[PDB]
Amino acid sequence: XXNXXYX
Ligand SMILES: *[C@@H]1O[C@H](CO)[C@@H](O)[C@H](O)[C@H]1O[C@H]1C[C@](C)(N)[C@H](O)[C@H](C)O1
Repeated sequence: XXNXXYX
């Protein structure tokens, strides 16, 4: 991970 979202 390390990214974000939310999906
Ligand atoms: C997502 O990242 C932001 C920026 O660093 C934080 O401020 C936030 O608390 C964080 O969201 C938490 C809560 C969430 C959305 N339910 C997920 O569990 C994420 C991984 O962590």
